[PDB]
Amino acid sequence: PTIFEERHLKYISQLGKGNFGSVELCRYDPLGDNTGALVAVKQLQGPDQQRDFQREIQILKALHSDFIVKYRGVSYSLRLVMEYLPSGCLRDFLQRHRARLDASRLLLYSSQICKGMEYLGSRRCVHRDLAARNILVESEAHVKIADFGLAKLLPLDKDYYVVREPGQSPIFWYAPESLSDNIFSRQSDVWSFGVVLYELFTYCDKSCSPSAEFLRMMDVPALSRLLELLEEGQRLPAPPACPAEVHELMKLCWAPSPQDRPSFSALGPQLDMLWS
Ligand SMILES: *C(=N)N[C@H]1CCc2ccc(-c3ncnc4[nH]cc(-c5ccccc5)c34)cc21
Repeated sequence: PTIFEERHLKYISQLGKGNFGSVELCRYDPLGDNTGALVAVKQLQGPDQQRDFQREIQILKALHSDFIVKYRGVSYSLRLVMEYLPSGCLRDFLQRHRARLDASRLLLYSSQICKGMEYLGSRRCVHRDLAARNILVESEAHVKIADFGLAKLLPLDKDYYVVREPGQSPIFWYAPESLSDNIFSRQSDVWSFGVVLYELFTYCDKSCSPSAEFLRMMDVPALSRLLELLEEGQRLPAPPACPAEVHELMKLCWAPSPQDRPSFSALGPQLDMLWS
């Protein structure tokens, strides 16, 4: 079942557009009667790009967690086939359901994302793009981490990596060491996780989003302006009505030095205690 024939993948619509890729909603319909299952299909639109896409497929196929989007297979590598979660990403879900979801529910999502991240860390996988737009909703009480387009495996003898060119992602989720020196690690994923906790507790309201709020708080360019703000110790403010303990955890995720941030394994029990 891990080999999907191209002729049987029926295009429905666009789910997203990446760096040099796209994700489409397709129906895998071998019977041709519209009764087949819906799937999310990623494809490249370059020899390095092809190598990186094959790397992504190999990473996702080797991840088995209730908190990581499921790999289904490949089509010939021409396309990466994943499960489709019709509730879509957490960012939009929170905006739609804000008046229904309480602090307990946000802590449950936080705990699930943390468990997914502890698991990725155990596989020596740096995600590099953790954000509420990349977290999917399986059900009202179950979320999963998605978007492995920038994920990288750490070699056995090195706990970080350096990128030659600065990143192309919206800058507001990057750890200071990534902004300054293009260094990524499981500890920079912890920094981004703190921003995801911020997103959850603001219900992804656009008016106090990481972009809107950092830009408001901010000749010198935006990247350098953000790095200056962060280096001064300025941070995103506690979301409206945020539990104090939750804001304290965000601040720990945003410790200036990566070695001072808590690990996902240390955050996990703290989030579970707050949820209980
Ligand atoms: C929120 N609006 N999230 C969007 C932004 C981009 C994008 C792409 C794909 C999905 C998506 N939705 C449902 N089911 C999915 N299964 C896998 C993916 C996926 C694949 C690659 C990167 C991210 C997400 C799914 C949602 C959104």
